[PDB]
Amino acid sequence: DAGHLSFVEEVFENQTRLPGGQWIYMSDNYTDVNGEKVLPKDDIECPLGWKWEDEEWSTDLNRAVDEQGWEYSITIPPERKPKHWVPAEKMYYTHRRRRWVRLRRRDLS
Repeated sequence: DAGHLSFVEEVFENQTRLPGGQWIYMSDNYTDVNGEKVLPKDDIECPLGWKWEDEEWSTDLNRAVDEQGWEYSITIPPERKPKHWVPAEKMYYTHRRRRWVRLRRRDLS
């Protein structure tokens, strides 16, 4: 009854392609919201003292994503990376990502 802290981990699965081409995996390929590498979701461990509450990672289709959980972008060059993501695939989009989440908890007592 001391309660627990909760935290939802969030990581992004990234893919790219050439216009009109097939999607493939980035070098990093898992990152956070802004582009920094993290490990593949399935290899991600809780910090010391925490445990997973959700049995599985999940991807939330109520967000602005397509029916498989992807949002899409393109780099608009003055910029160095994608900045604005959208739910619909268009043939000239070169980047896409899928947001995966999983709840963990830490008991206070």
